[PDB]
Amino acid sequence: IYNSFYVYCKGPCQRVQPGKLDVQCSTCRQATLTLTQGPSCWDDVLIPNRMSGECQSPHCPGTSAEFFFNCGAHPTSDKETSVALHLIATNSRNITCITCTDVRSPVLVFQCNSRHVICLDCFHLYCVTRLNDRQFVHDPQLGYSLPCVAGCPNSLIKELHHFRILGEEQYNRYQQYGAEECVLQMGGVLCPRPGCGAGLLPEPDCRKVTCEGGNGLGCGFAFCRECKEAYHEGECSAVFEASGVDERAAEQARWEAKTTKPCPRCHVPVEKNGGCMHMKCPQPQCRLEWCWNCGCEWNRVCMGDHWFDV
Amino acid sequence: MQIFVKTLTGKTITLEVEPSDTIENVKAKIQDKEGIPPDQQRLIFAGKQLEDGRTLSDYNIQKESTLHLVLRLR
Ligand SMILES: [Zn+2]
Ligand SMILES: [Zn+2]
Ligand SMILES: [Zn+2]
Ligand SMILES: [Zn+2]
Ligand SMILES: [Zn+2]
Ligand SMILES: [Zn+2]
Ligand SMILES: [Zn+2]
Ligand SMILES: [Zn+2]
Repeated sequence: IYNSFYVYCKGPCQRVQPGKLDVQCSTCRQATLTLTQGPSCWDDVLIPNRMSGECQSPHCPGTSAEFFFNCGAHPTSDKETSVALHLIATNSRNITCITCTDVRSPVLVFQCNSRHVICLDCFHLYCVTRLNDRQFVHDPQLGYSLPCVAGCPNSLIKELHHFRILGEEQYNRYQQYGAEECVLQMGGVLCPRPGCGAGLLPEPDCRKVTCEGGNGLGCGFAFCRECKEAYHEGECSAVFEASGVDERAAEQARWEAKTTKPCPRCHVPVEKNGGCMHMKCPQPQCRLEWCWNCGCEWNRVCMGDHWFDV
Repeated sequence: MQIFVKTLTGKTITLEVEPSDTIENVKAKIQDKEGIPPDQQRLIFAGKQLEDGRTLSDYNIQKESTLHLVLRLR
């Protein structure tokens, strides 16, 4: 099976799995929207109202396509959607990993200018070590993320669901660490009482902070913002004694570092559109719909598994 | 769908929401459940503070997912 799309299944699977793409009319919300042409890239499926066509349902003037992803490891309730991870790709280009230099699949492709690629095993390691060391980066607009391993500029992962690679317990830890980091960057504080750690955003010019709330919300500890001990009027007395990528590999691990198949019906040759695997024969007397990848007539399987490639 | 709102303590509030629900609406439902006025609430997803005029779907927050609640002390 050729899978173009990876999702996170949150039960039954509870893991990153091959995904199935599907489309519905945005108005009637039925699988009635036939597209003029298939999606060719991730923007086509992720940005609302980007793609258009015709609702086959007659009691509907719908024209706009709504794309959604389901897990590919089992049948799903029609509305049992999973989050797509648009950075993950099948390694159809045989690109080496920036860290381990192996040709693995699937891979993650960073949105740096170089489009550096890392295998999902090395991405996991990156995430775990950086989460354990609290070296994830906080951006006020993007949240708790990681950049390209090469440290390229403007390369923080935007879709934070990619951190689902970490697994359920570690994902929760990531979100916990992210919240704490968000608080601290806002000039807030965490309650220092063991078993609490409540996030508090007090006035910037206040030294006494109370862990406010009832027995449900807060613990009532009043602390000094400076030393993080209980509030006091003196100087702070607490003392804390501090105990305490290769360039060649990076060059090769770039995503952008023959292709003629005859049409099954009319046999006029065609080269790939790059992305869309859904061919509609451009010859006016044929117009056979077929899959580039499989050389077969178009079907729901090719649709779900590899409507487009990267 | 359900979202879980958690304090950094681990205390969990269960809400029934829709993707189209605003963060302000989420705060209203928190007010109703815990009696925290919306003004005193700050909601965070994956390290990002959520804006009141944005929807859950704007942040791609999925069913069963968890928002972190932090308190604004004035
Ligand atoms: Zn699944
Ligand atoms: Zn329709
Ligand atoms: Zn890079
Ligand atoms: Zn690797
Ligand atoms: Zn506390
Ligand atoms: Zn102090
Ligand atoms: Zn043809
Ligand atoms: Zn196919």
